[PDB]
Amino acid sequence: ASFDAHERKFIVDLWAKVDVAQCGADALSRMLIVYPWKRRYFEHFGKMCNAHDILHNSKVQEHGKKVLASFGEAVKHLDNIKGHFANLSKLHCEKFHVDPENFKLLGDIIIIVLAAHHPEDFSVECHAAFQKLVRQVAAALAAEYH
Amino acid sequence: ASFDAHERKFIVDLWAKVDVAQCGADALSRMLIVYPWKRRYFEHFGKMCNAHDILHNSKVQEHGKKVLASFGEAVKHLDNIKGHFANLSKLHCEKFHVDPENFKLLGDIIIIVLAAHHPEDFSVECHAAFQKLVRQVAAALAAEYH
Amino acid sequence: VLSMEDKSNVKAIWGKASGHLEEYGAEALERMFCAYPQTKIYFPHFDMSHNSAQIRAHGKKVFSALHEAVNHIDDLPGALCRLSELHAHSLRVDPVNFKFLAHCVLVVFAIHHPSALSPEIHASLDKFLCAVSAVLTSKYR
Amino acid sequence: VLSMEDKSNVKAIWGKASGHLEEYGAEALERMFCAYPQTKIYFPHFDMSHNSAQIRAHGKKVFSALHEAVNHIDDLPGALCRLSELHAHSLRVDPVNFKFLAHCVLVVFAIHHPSALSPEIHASLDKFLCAVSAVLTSKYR
Ligand code: HEM
Ligand code: HEM
Ligand code: HEM
Ligand code: HEM
Repeated sequence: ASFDAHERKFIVDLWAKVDVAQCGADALSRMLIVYPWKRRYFEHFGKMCNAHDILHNSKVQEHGKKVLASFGEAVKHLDNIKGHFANLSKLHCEKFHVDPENFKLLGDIIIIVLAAHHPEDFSVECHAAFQKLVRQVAAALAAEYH
Repeated sequence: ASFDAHERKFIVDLWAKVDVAQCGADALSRMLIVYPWKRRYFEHFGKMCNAHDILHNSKVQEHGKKVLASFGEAVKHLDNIKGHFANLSKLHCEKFHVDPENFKLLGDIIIIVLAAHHPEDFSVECHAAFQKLVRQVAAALAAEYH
Repeated sequence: VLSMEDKSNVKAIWGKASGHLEEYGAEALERMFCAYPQTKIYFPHFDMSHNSAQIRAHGKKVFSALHEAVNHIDDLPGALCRLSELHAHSLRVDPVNFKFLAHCVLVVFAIHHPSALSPEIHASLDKFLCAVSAVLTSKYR
Repeated sequence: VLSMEDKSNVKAIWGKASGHLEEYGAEALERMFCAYPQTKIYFPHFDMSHNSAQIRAHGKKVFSALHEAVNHIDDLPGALCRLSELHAHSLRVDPVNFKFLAHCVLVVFAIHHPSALSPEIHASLDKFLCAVSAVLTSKYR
């Protein structure tokens, strides 16, 4: 479903306040601490044997910045989410072999990271607009698993 | 995703051979025998205490014909599934209070009923086109739960 | 299932919920209703307005049940049997909805206690809510 | 979990699969790969052509494992431990994929044995496959 003008104002106005470098590093560290098995997809980043290693691993920190920077391009393409992420869907399927069920779990972690960093902006209605965005980005990333 | 011409030919050519009255009664009876709790939504149909009752209940038989007749209108609106089922989504939400996760389970039963009735048409590739149709009809029926 | 570190992590974050069971419980239901509006099919009788008396009263009940589960974290199947039969048989609430609420509960803690809900505590609290969700689901099938 | 009627229903439908474990197993994997192509991420090494030697060999293995589970239907946790650790730890296969395969297994029986897979037998076989899926998932979390 397309974003109404109310949804569009919540998303666009909060994303202007987000520190994308910090929140992305936070979300990827949380994904690898809350789901420790998924480290399998990132073993080439080196030391990740426990939460302290993960939080000080710089390859994890930089990967998190790029992932959330990529998610943040959805805010400029709210009417074309499926079409914007088609190349990146195909790479997660054919190259990284990542189960498309995992896109929802990272999306749910991003919502928690945003809630913690912006407690007064993340109202019930702001949260609902962001959950709709994470649902659509997850679906778009799952869409070229042919 | 839109149906390609190959998908469209599988769906359109098999649906011309379907006995909608028989297959619908079969699918609703199977839904109430495989998931016996869902009888809660249909108690006004009367006797449903066991599988023999369900298979001889005429209100179940007729309801099954109408449900599969409704699903069969998707075959005429393959480019507009979401828009065709919007009124029927809103009725399942506001009137029948049905959890939208259940639309996938009936869709999976419809695939089994079709496989059993048309064993030589229901090829690996025909099955894949039908699973894509049941996925889209389920999503369209879940879409007006506001 | 839960480690001794998970159990102590969970008892620590939950002590911050003490004194705010109605407030935190009410906000987590308001978040579930707005972000996952399909969940309103189970509450056809409720006023769904903000800080509705019925939402306040249900929020207090859910969070009190979670408070008792933290106290009996060693035997969740025995602490939650009465609720397990209510959810899985009388209301027949589908398993996916429990995931939606556990997520709204994690957002409420993150909003009110950002620093307390560290990545390690987040990991433990997610694990505890999944376990609570599985006892309320164990007889739904 | 499974009733004595479910167990005898399951042993009856499965006797029709006898002599066709490679054929039925191969068709159920071909159906999963085509109807749920996301499942191909787990099999990057396989030739995915029809009646590929690798698909035939894996189809025989999955159906043989299900044959042993029907024989040990009273204690599925003990019959499937070796596979449980392989799936839930070494391959870390997500729980939703098990549902996709159990559905492709029900379609293969429906195609080859339409009359045998009556609504009551369908109900029992769905229940057995969910139980098998849960033993292969029990340590994934
Ligand atoms: C919000 C969802 C996601 C977004 C927007 C996202 C975005 C990205 C981006 C932009 C890249 C870099 C592509 C390149 O420049 O080559 C990437 C790589 C990768 N992603 Fe994701 N991703 C997401 C979710 C996930 C999830 C859930 C997993 C696994 C659990 C995952 C695993 C990977 C892996 C393994 C790589 C390759 C890393 C490397 O070798 O450098 N992604 N993703
Ligand atoms: C393929 C998916 C589905 C389709 C196309 C479908 C279609 C229909 C149709 C056409 C009606 C009649 C509407 C009217 O004329 O007033 C209806 C009613 C109903 N449906 Fe569905 N339905 C589907 C799935 C389900 C599921 C999964 C459930 C519950 C488990 C369900 C429960 C109901 C109930 C309770 C009614 C009202 C019955 C009555 O009082 O007569 N539906 N549906
Ligand atoms: C952490 C998970 C949950 C806990 C601890 C929980 C706890 C409770 C409790 C304590 C009650 C009241 C029981 C009583 O008054 O005797 C209850 C009732 C209820 N719960 Fe839940 N619940 C949970 C999840 C859910 C979810 C996910 C749904 C639906 C989306 C749900 C729907 C209901 C409903 C409909 C009632 C009856 C409401 C009423 O009319 O008062 N519950 N639950
Ligand atoms: C009824 C459910 C299942 C059963 C009984 C089953 C059984 C088996 C068996 C017997 C093996 C071979 C173990 C061995 O060779 O020692 C195996 C391997 C495997 N299974 Fe499954 N399996 C099931 C479901 C699934 C699903 C849903 C997936 C993925 C979508 C999956 C992916 C795999 C993979 C990737 C392997 C390793 C494949 C290889 O390279 O040979 N399995 N499973």
